[PDB]
Amino acid sequence: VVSPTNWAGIIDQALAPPRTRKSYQKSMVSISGTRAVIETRSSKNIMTVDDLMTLFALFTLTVQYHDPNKTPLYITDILSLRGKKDSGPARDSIRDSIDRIEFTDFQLHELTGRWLSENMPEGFKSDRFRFLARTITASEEAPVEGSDGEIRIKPNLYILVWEPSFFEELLTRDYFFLFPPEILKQHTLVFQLYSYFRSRMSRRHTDVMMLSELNQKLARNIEWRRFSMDLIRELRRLSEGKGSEDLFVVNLWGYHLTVKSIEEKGKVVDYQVDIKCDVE
Amino acid sequence: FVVSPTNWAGIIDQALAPPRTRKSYQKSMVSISGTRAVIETRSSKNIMTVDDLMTLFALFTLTVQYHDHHAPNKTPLYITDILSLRGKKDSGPARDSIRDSIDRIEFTDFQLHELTGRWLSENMPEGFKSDRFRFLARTITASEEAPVEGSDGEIRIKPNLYILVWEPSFFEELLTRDYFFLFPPEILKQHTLVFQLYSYFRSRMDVMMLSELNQKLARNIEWRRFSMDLIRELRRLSEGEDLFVVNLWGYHLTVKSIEEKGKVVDYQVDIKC
Repeated sequence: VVSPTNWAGIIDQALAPPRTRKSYQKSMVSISGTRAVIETRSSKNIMTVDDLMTLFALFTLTVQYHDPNKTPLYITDILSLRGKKDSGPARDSIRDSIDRIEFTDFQLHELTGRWLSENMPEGFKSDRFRFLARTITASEEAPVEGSDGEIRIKPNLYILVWEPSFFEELLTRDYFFLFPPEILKQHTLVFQLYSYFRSRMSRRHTDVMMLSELNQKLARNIEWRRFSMDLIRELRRLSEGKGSEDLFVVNLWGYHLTVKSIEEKGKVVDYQVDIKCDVE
Repeated sequence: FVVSPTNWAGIIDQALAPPRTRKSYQKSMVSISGTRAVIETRSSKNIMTVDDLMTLFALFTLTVQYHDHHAPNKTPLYITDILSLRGKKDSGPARDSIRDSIDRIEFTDFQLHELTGRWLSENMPEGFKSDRFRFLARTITASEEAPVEGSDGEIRIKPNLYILVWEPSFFEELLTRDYFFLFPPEILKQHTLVFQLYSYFRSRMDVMMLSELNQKLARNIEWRRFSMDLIRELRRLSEGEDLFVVNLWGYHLTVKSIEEKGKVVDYQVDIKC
């Protein structure tokens, strides 16, 4: 459905903003040069961008186990792979993340579409999919009704049936989905930044971008003064004193970034991001 | 998998909304083996209603048909094959009604919560099992005219071809225990209450009372109407008030009324074969 290089492009615009409770969201996107709208629905709340890291933790544990579309996953393994203090509220936060993933539906409508598809020579293609086709869950205490009257459960083991097409891709194109276990422990914007590079920096040794374009390729819907302000703060604390306000370096797990601020009439209007790929 | 062929009328039929109803949630009690279980039904839009059972089983036969004229979990379905198998004259409003049925099936999610027990793989000393599932894992759909933004501001589409990815476990079960899910092409054209009766028989299969069939089929409608409706739909399928037979496509029924103080208080149903 979703190609692995298109992931940061299309799927990330289909998720809700962080800490946001939505049941629906519509977004315009581009692949194949073609206009397409993607819809995200849930009977509960849709996946937010903060769930990408629990989702990619599930990816890692799936491929590891199978080294048969049934996969058992212990919530303590998710908490450690995500660098979470085994707690009560922390178990519950992972559970809410996996829940939002389970019940989120994505529907991709091609718009300048027009293909030979069958009898229809100029068709309109839509693809509705879900990451998990079925979840079996073992809890330690009894199902309880919540405040709203619907059942609440607290799993500690999960049995995952991934969507068939994605499941064989998750094992075939295995490289596009297995991330360093520490990248799964970062803030959302660093995770989003690293993921864009795994696509962009294929068949490239070095390359230079502007943070304004990283604002476009990563988070079109967030204004500059907070995309830049946010991504710099997280990039600076991953820099460990290696630089000043106007220059710092950071080793984004193989991608070596050099972040130079750009100044016009004394104020900071952009940032140069120089990338150098330590082939590992 | 979860809903076996013996459990179908028990678990799935109670989990759907009543007809003519638009719901986003519904909770229901079921019995697997005498152990308590709750089933939850959710949709972002409306949940599958019992009137959708026939469209769902129309999808079942066409799925099994395709792969016997040819296991690969990708299946194409033309809306006209569905429209005819359900005996609907190809129309506009009729092709849109099938589209809505398939829509409710797509987005309806089922969650089965076991309530007592049960037994232990290990560090779960009295575990509690829940199963969340959806009939279709993925749908690819081809329309002839363009997506429009609708009344709600969200996209409306008018498909004529559907490519179905069934849930993996159910897809092999739809081919393993294949005999159950394959129905007579005329059963898919009847009223809901008749279809529910025929489906119950393939699970139960004998002598039954219409009073208990009222519980096994539609616990939520009181006898006064369940019998009046079902005894009418059954009589329109026969030739010949207190005694009649009807050949429910393989199950031949003999329906004897029970009379007490001049009025009819129940019905005995003999069933062969």
